[PDB]
Amino acid sequence: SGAIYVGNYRVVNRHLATHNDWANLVWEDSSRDLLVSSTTAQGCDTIARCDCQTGVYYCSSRRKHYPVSFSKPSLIFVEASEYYPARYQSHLMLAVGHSEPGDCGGILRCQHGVVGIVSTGGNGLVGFADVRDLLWLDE
Ligand SMILES: COc1ccccc1[C@@H](OC)C(=O)N1CCC[C@H](C(N)=O)C1
Ligand SMILES: [Zn+2]
Repeated sequence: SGAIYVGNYRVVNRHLATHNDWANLVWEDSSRDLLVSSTTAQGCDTIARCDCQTGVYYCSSRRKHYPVSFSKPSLIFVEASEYYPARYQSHLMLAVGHSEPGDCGGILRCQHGVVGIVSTGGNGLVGFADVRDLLWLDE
């Protein structure tokens, strides 16, 4: 679990969004595993606007942060799960690192701010849904 809070928006994994997230829906994209809902309280986070390929992410299944080198956002095949059919997930960045069910929502950050959130795992890999292209989150 986990979310990004920026301005009057909350960014979560689409497959973990709550009834309240859906009742206050701003935008969602099943192909990216993202959903953004509106909030009344002002958010605590700032979004990176950069091309960094190194950063640090929080891994809840280890209660630790790990440094990673990750690929540029791209279209990557993801195996079927209880949440999605087998499909290509877009705007996804892969890295070598630990991730298991329960780790989705952990934040990936670089020196400029929030880059994205954990969205895929297994096989000693961790995949992050990029949010750096969502410029409207900042206004
Ligand atoms: C049960 O899923 C897993 C199985 C083995 C290892 C890892 C997972 C789980 O790692 C977080 C994962 O990758 N996904 C489940 C949730 C939806 C994710 C997606 N389609 O963006 C895919
Ligand atoms: Zn950066």
